[PDB]
Amino acid sequence: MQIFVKTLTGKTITLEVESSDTIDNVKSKIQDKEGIPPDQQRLIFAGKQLEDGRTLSDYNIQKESTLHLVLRLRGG
Amino acid sequence: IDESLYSRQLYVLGKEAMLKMQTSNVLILGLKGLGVEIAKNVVLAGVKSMTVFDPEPVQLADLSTQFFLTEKDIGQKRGDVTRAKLAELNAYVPVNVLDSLDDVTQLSQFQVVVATDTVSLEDKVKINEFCHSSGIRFISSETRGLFGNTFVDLGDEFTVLDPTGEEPRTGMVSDIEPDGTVTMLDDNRHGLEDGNFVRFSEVEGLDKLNDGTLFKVEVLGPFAFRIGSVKEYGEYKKGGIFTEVKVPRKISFKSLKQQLSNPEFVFSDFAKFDRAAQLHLGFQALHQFAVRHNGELPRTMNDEDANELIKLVTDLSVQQPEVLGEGVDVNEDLIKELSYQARGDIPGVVAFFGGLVAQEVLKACSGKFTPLKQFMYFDSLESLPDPKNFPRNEKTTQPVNSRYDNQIAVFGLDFQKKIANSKVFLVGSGAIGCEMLKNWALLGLGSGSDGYIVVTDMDSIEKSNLNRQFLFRPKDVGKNKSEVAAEAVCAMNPDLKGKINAKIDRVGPETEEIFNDSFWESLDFVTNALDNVDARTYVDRRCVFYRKPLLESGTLGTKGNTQVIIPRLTESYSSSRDPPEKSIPLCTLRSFPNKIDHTIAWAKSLFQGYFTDSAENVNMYLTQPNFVKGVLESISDSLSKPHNFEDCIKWARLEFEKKFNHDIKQLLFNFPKDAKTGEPFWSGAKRAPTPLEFDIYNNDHFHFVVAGASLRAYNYGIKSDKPNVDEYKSVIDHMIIPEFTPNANLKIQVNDLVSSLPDPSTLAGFKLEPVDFEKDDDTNHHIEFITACSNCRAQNYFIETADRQKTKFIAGRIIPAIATTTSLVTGLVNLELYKLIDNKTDIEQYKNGFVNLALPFFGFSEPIASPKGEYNNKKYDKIWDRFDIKGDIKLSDLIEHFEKDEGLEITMLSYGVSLLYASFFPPKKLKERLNLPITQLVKLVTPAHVSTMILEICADDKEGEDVEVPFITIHL
Ligand SMILES: *NS(=O)(=O)OC[C@H]1C[C@@H](Nc2ccnc3cc(-c4cccc(SC(F)(F)F)c4)nn23)[C@H](O)[C@@H]1O
Repeated sequence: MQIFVKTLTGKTITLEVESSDTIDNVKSKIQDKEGIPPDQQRLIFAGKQLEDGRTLSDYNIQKESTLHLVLRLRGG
Repeated sequence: IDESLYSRQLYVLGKEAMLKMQTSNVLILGLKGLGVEIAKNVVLAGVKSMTVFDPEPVQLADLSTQFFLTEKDIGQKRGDVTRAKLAELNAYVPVNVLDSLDDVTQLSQFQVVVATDTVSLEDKVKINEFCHSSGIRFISSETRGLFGNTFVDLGDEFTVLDPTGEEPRTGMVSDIEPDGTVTMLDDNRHGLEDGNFVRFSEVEGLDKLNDGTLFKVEVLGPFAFRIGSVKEYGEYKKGGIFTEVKVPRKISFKSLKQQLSNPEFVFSDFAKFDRAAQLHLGFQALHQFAVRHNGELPRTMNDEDANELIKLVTDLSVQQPEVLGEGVDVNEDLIKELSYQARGDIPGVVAFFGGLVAQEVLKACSGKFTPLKQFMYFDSLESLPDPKNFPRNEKTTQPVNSRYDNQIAVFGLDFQKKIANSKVFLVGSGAIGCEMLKNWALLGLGSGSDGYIVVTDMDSIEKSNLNRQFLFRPKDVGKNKSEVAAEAVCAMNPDLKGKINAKIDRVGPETEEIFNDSFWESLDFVTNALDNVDARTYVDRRCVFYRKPLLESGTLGTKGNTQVIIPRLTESYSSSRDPPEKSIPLCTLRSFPNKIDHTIAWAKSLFQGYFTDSAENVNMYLTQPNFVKGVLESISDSLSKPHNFEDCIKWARLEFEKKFNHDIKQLLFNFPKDAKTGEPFWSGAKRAPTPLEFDIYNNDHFHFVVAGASLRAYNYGIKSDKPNVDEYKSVIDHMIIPEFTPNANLKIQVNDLVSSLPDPSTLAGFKLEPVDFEKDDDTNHHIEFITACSNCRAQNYFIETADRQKTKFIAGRIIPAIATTTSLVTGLVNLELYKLIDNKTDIEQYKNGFVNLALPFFGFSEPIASPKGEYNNKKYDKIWDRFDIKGDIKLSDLIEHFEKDEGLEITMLSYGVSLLYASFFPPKKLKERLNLPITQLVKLVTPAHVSTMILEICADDKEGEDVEVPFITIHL
């Protein structure tokens, strides 16, 4: 299935994934496409942050779902 | 555009947007908390004029969120009272009161009309229709307790000039095939997305491809994209730089009337997407209720009125069938809470929408960023305390004739009193700090007999701060941030008099005597208001150590985030990593720049060397007997010496020759323009430079000398001080410029004597004045030098030159910042703060927030639970647990204690960077160590203030294997 990742800058990334893929594996696919090391990725979906060792289906991530790649900002 | 006021905001919006905003007249209807908050952010940002309309009399309950109202204003008109206080925010912005809006045709004078919660739905429809049909931008917003909405209608044809505000992508090209497949140089990522547009420069063999023509991008992996056929353009030879171009987008908005029946939503929270359509009917039902009950909203906590609102929503879903869609029921419980809270006026919610709506105003003026299209609904129902702890009914939520009545309306009297009795520490008194303190003033947080606020900041108020730190005025420049902010919020809410301790101390390892065990232990929680990652890490480690909740937040232009850290529940701030700042290769800096960032960093280092380090090294050489390879050469140059300003000019002219002519010739001697590796040496990132021939009519050449001379004159105490070209010519024209002679024995890296010095005896009393880099003083020549110096090197390497504003951004390391995002994220922090007050232990109630107002995007996620671990089947919290050890224990006893109590063999013991014990140590080292108390053991390897010592350990479990274990705290 196809899912989408939107960055905080507005960029959309398209990923081919299976329901049973781990979050670690989705992050590896993001690293290939974007260069961001998995440890620096914060993915959020439907009020949850996606953690390693769980699967997409654990978070009810469906086909055509959008995940948000988000950031922490330093200014204040 | 006044750079000295608008500096930080200019980096968010750009000159063109701010020029357009400065032609825009804005009208705001309604000046309760929501209207004043929007007005504050808009006035600070700088529009042509601000007009406010609110002829309603001030009542006590208005002060819940209206921070410009005082108890003495009661009876007077909201508009009139607020106008004078708004005017103070930005002297460049005229603030007027509209006395009546009898004629809807008066609206013709304005570019943007904002209707707040004082305007009926009926009137909003009429006003919107006038605006839409006349080409006037219309925005509305209303907040009702923990709920809120906004509607944007920018008319039939609105042009977005820049959808995101992100820096355009650029990159180096190594190939363009005839089908238009563009390959990136080496491992450079293009970062482009399908449907982006690029233009080209320096693509040899395809000539007209470089004329500014735009090409649509089809992405084929991270190192390639296609632009379609290029056969007709020629054949690709070498080189090339793509630059992303943002194309204009025409967008169409529907009128409020059409959008009431068929709304288009942006979601605030995807976990709650279903609620948006429910609240859309809810908010409409509230207006219908007010129509039926002589202008009155539902009674607070009233079950009878709630049932009427539910019936109103049920009836409206029939009239508006496309809102909920087929088979979807009225969410009765949600509508019930809306009715229950309708009269509420909550600071956090007011701040969230105040920030967001103000940004939408700025978009409507400028065509900068993507407008909200067209409705957004928000709730923060998780902020509600457990009804078991603080019951909500008509008795507990009743007015007690108090400024807090419309907060009591939501939370009840007892919860309100608990807010008052909180003891809090705020680290930082800048943008976030000011917004925080205002919010806390409005809450009456720390005003109760058991409560207080401690705010600390070491910094003073500067002009550029005033654009986003709204508690400060031009009169306050030079005074301390914390002290001024404390006084300003006491004037806003007298309940805080004698309750804020404004300190000027910098939180860090060096002020632990002030911020000691006693100080932290007393606190209920800590709030960050910082601008530095290390500062945040430091505070986070203290909150972990003392087991205190931390409220974290941050901004960068239109981007923002909030994080909650809860003892024994969540991970902390330091538990996760953010992208590090990217490091430029040393060889790229030294010899091979290809971006303005490279020439700026080189110029800044040169600035440092010439005017700071040089002066310091001389001063140390002349006063320090101990003093005695690059350093030595600088001292001799500094001391073999100007007697007047003319000598400083000569020196800078000669530096020009050295840096931008001689050194370049030397590099080209080593690597001629034609040199080859197969391929040419000067390709991709390596751009074949050309030596500069000094031309005083070139602005960069001229200002290098002016600023270099003026700075050298400062070093040597020579009187300095627009510069005249002919005056400088009358020095330079008479100079003999030494010819270049190549050093044959100089190696240049491709990829990443002593008694000549004069006797300090002969130069007694002589001292150099070192320059302290000051980016925000445009008269000191600092940015002038760095800009000119960078630009001359940019000229060497055919890099496009930058102006002073861009150079200052990069060399000054300035964080883009604007009041809109600041007030919004602070609002979100205060909605989490309610959960801390109720001591919520359910992780699913808390929300970390993530925003980008440019898009606009709002997203929330539940915090990550603290990772748990085990040793010898004993479970522990990897963030929150530690081994507490009483007394200055002897090493052997410590080792004994861990074997006996924990079943752990200590394999390694450390204090900071010092290793204290290891299981591989030999008997001789062990004998001098094992019988010492920890302080003495630390003394052997290397203070009275110190009450605790933190130790790190590696350990093996009972079954012999290594095991992750928490730190040790020795209590002395
Ligand atoms: N976002 S803003 O508008 O620029 O306002 C930000 C505030 C934050 C203040 N800084 C501040 C206040 C109180 N204590 C500290 C400590 C530090 C700090 C910074 C860097 C390193 C260290 S040492 C370490 F990391 F803690 F170990 C401490 N900054 N603080 C600013 O003054 C501004 O007003």
